[PDB]
Amino acid sequence: WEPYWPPDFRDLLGFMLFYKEAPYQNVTEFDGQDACGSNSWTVVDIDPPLRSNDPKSQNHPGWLMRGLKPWTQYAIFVKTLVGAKSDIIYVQTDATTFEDYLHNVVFV
Amino acid sequence: GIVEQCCASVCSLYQLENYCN
Amino acid sequence: GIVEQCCASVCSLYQLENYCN
Amino acid sequence: HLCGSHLVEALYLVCGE
Amino acid sequence: HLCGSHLVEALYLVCGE
Amino acid sequence: HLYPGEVCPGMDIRNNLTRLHELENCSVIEGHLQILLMFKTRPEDFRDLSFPKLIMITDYLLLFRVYGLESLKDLFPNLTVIRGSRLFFNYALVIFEMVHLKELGLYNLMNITRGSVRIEKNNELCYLATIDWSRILDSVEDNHIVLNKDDNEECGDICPGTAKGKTNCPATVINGQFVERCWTHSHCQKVCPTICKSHGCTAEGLCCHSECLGNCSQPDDPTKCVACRNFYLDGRCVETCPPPYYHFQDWRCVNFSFCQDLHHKCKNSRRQGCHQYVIHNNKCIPECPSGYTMNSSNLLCTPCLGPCPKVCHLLEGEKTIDSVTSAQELRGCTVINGSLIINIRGGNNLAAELEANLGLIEEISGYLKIRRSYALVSLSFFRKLRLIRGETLEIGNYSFYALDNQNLRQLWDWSKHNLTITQGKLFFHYNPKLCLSEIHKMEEVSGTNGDQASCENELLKFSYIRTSFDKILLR
Amino acid sequence: YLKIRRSYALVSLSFFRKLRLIRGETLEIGNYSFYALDNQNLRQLWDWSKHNLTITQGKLFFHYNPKLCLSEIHKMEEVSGTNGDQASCENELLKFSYIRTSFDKILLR
Amino acid sequence: DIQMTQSPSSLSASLGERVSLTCRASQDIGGNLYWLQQGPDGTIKRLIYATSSLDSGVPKRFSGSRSGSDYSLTISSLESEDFVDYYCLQYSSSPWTFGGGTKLEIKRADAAPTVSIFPPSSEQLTSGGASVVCFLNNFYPKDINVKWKIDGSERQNGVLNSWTDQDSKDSTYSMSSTLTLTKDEYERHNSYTCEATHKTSTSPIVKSFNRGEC
Amino acid sequence: VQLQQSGPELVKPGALVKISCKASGYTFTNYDIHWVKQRPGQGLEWIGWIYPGDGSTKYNEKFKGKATLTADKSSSTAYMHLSSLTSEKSAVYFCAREWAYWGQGTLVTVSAAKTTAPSVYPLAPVCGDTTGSSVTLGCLVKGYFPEPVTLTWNSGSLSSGVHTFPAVLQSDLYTLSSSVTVTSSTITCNVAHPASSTKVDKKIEPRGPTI
Ligand SMILES: *[C@@H]1O[C@H](CO[C@@H]2O[C@@H](C)[C@@H](O)[C@@H](O)[C@@H]2O)[C@@H](O)[C@H](O)[C@H]1NC(C)=O
Repeated sequence: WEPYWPPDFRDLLGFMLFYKEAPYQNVTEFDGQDACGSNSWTVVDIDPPLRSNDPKSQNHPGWLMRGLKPWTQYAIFVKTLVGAKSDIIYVQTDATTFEDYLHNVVFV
Repeated sequence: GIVEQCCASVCSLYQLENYCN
Repeated sequence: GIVEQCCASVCSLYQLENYCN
Repeated sequence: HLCGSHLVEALYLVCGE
Repeated sequence: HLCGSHLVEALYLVCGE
Repeated sequence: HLYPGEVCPGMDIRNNLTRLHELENCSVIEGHLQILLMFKTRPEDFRDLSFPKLIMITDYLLLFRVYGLESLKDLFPNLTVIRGSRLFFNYALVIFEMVHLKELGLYNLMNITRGSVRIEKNNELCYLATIDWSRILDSVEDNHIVLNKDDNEECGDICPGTAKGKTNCPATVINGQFVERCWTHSHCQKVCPTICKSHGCTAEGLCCHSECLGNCSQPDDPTKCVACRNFYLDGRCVETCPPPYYHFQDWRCVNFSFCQDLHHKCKNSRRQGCHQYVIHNNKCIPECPSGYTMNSSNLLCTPCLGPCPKVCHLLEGEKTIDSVTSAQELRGCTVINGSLIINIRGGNNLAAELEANLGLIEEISGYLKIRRSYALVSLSFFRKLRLIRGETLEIGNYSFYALDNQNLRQLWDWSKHNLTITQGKLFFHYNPKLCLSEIHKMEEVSGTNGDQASCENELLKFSYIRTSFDKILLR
Repeated sequence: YLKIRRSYALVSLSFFRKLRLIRGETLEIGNYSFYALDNQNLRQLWDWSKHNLTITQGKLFFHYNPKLCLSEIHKMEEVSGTNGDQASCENELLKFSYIRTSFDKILLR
Repeated sequence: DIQMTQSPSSLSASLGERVSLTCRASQDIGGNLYWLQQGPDGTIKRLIYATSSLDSGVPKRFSGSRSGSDYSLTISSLESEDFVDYYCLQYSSSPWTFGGGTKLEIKRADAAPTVSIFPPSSEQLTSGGASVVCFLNNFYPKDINVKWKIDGSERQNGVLNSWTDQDSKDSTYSMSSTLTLTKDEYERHNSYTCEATHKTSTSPIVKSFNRGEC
Repeated sequence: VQLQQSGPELVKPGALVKISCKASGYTFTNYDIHWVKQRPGQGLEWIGWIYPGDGSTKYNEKFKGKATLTADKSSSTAYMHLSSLTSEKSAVYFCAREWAYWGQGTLVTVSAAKTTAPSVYPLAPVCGDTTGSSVTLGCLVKGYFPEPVTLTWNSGSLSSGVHTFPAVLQSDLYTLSSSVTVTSSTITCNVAHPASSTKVDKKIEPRGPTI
């Protein structure tokens, strides 16, 4: 996702990625009070990137989500440590190839 | 599953046989 | 273990390779 | 090792129905 | 499939050190 | 007689062509048709093979790895509708790894009512670009037609034959290009005027009746349809099934007796081979919808008085309860289909826990066996148990069997509880605290015992009673 | 090294009751042996009236500790050899003008 | 698979003009579209990510926008280096798919082809082969059709065609058509014709020779 | 950041070819390498990807048995092997680091040819008629393998009025041609074939009398 740069671009420190297993639409940030303890969101602290000069400095912060169920929709969004937050995107993990549903059906 | 037994896995030349219709 | 990977099991012709000393 | 279309083929080598 | 003494042999087919 | 021959069930044909001849008299397949894995077949095997009676498939058609088959034009020349009531992974038509297939040739296929088309990895397959699928399916967006000969620069698709390029096949647009539409070198794709919608038309362009689907022998006549848009009855296409008929499998009208025959006692096979059909909102369906249960004498779904009865079908027709955890697996059950074995040796607050999980069981179709249940003093936790059918019995023809229960003092309180045992015998051995009077009472009610118990006998009487607000003194 | 980061729940590091030495034989990138970042409720490190902590090698890092006074950090520097911006650090003294005991009650002004 | 429909597949414009290319998604792709630029040397470069975000270094005359299922790339004021190829790509769903591409070409005045036919050289005939070459040069627009005729009969076998890229100097296009035969076959016939059909004329430009003396 | 690809890649049909993509200027292991195919005069097709960290891949069903993806984290170089090559003709393959940065491209040509020096032919007459109003001359160079040739008119100068057409493969050998248009009151064509250390220079004179 886009790199964030405040007015004085100096000392950029942190991103925060949120993801939960979601059905359709009905997902919000301020959902079922994360408060202190039992949480409603799976959270990742993402270290600020390294710029690497001025011409082509988009060394786009990212993250590899592992430990996800297959054929599952995930509500996901990023936030900049207390600037900008991304919108809630739903991402569905991969499921079976049609070919591979067939096999398992067609061969005991 | 057969996919899970021999593709996302490795199945024994006999496991493979068994249910041959 | 290698015993557990290919004897009390079945190991992929590559799994087999990997740690060849 | 075993996969895709080859599974079908591998099984026929074995079946021989 | 793979076993006993054959494992040693199978590995040498592959190794070829 | 719009479908003159038989209605056949779904089929799964593999390895050999032998079983394929089971389709020889079908007008309609009520289910799916899968033909697959025929590695030894060659063109000669298909030269003299035809099923011209087949008009319709209610579910889906799937063809996978069938060798030697070069076209479907002779196999299914008259297949007109695939309804797609049930699908194969959202597909109503699947053609996959048909090595040797040169064309589809389903020149009578007019409508795919639900689902999409998947035609993939057919190395010799042509005459795909010539088919206008928008005439057959409402949405072609989910079609997956790839990795066929058609993808390369090798298909010499040719529709014109009679005169060649002078008044032959109808032509429709792709994006901007007009393309003549055909299934084979000798068969055009049928295209009707837009006013006809999905009803079909005669060769002269006259609309079939609004109750027809795809094609008819005569215009505007619901007794001359090749297939029905809604329901079929006595050689006629109808919008809804009239009395006294019921809607079945979303395409035909059947009578009560038909639904009744399906329902009746598919003895064992609960797990995919029975359902027991019911009547609900003028439909003959596999099972009652949620909130309904089946009134038994007339197959009619009626709304539940409170929560619906819950039938629990046991694996292998039996279950051993030896813990609170295993008992919990039956929580909510009102009917047991099978037999129960009680083997409870220890634990805590068992009478309440067992009553919570097993207290709703009203009927057991097989037998009930209590054995080595050291912890039990009573069977009263089976609060609602009123019937044991004995349809299955313990070896020796026993429907109720109690063996080696060292603390069992009560079965049920026979002053309040009624229990009926339709078939089978009773067995009682090594129940040291259980009086024979309780067993004899059970025999009456239902239609090495007590040796360590003295059963009530004498009466002690209170000679003195004194109350205090906090105390009671007795003699 | 010891790193405290995004530990929203912590008000103090005093739970490390017996910690007396950080050697800094390994350091966080930037040569830090003690690093505190974005701890929104941290008000105390250790009670420097009682606790002794030695840091053999490496530097200190403190950023985004809004409730942690710079005096606590400066005390740590002494003892060991975006901070406090949301805290006012002790300042004025309120004095009790009245105190009254009962066996079960206390009244104060 | 999501199909990305790119239009127009080709576009003529002049320096300083504002132009827009569009990709229509067959399914909703949200904001997950890239715009790619390919140089004549083949080098691919990404210009826009996430529908509207410009990559570092990309001139500000480039912009991306969305309206319904139409994703557009706009070049506000064309420069000479912009007359190349552009491709959209969706990354919203598992099979990543590309638009069919847009070639941006420089606008020019229409021009008829300068057609020239050439008999095989006697030096080639000595070798046993006979190639008849036809040049159709410096025409505009790029669409053109050539037909070969031997003794008045259309000949399609043994014809190979090649087209140059838009000329850097005059912004025209050229084509060469080569009819290859054996020496024996070439010497079985008399008249050889090259016919160019182009927008600029209702009638084809006809060039022929007779296998006489030289 | 640089994805630096391999090839020219000339291969025989039924063979297999392995194309590389050496990455630099970033941590190889943190990103995906995607491979894309371009059949000339046409669009781009996505082949599939690899995650160099895990060695995990995903392919396009179309390319499943054809392409095989491999990475060598010790050298930070990624590979793609194509298999059982037949009448694919030519295609250019690109690897890209998650689309922001692409490699330069690698051309894979499938042919059964051997290295062959070309036949250079002068093309001047119309025959019979010697009319003016510019005269166009031409050079035909045929039956060579592999590409490229350098066609020059008058050893460098005479850059105006020439068009060199791109080569067409026909029967496993190439042919190329060039026109030069000059004023009627006004030449040599110089051809070089690096792949055979060859120079053949034809002075295109006219077919006719005693000149
Ligand atoms: C086609 O019909 C032939 C005659 O028998 C009929 O089919 C059997 C299965 C019963 O339905 C019987 O009442 C009929 O008279 C058979 O030789 C042939 O097997 C039938 N094929 C099918 C479709 O079953």
